[PDB]
Amino acid sequence: RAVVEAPVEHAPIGKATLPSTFEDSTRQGWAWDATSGVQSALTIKDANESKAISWEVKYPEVKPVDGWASAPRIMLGNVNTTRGNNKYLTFDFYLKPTQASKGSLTISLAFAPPSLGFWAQATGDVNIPLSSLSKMKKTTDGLYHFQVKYDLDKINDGKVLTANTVLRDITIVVADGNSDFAGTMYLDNIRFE
Ligand SMILES: OC[C@H]1O[C@@H](O[C@H]2[C@H](O)[C@@H](O)[C@H](O)O[C@@H]2CO)[C@H](O)[C@@H](O)[C@@H]1O
Ligand SMILES: [Ca+2]
Repeated sequence: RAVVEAPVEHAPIGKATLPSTFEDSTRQGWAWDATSGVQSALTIKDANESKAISWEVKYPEVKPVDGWASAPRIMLGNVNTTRGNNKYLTFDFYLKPTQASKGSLTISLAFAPPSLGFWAQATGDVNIPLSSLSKMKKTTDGLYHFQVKYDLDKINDGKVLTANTVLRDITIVVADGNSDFAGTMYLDNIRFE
């Protein structure tokens, strides 16, 4: 299936680049998956004094049965990278809510390794409760700054990412955990470490 809307003015696509820093004012190869429930503009905005890819999302009040249906699902296609000697994949993730009071966001990471059926999903989904935010200190530009980490030795389905396993795509999903989130999201510094 494909989720479609009228042409949207994304920032230039650029070329797949890791670490993804967005400092060339392009998306450095990131784009929505054709199945992403969010297809609005991906632009390069400043977040916490660095350029970051960004989009807007307000999840539906009526929650879909399928937990990824309404989710931003962003992908770095055809990067053909490998983890090397890195234990983690990590990135800066920022929120600028106009509404956030209940439920949570559940952030998942996956890859598409041609040797592993084109899908390998990190086990360690990260949940951000929206009631936690009001007590969290914001950045000077009014964002909530998370550095999210995924242990690449914890993968579903007994699949193993070796140092040399080719990862053709990287996918990040920000799913709605029964939340009332509305606002802006940003990613920066997407890298293995
Ligand atoms: O439908 C949500 C569900 O998706 C699962 O991943 C799928 C993905 O949606 C599809 O694009 C891809 O081709 O295959 C994978 C694996 O079947 C995901 O594993 C679930 O955690 C998620 O709830
Ligand atoms: Ca940056």
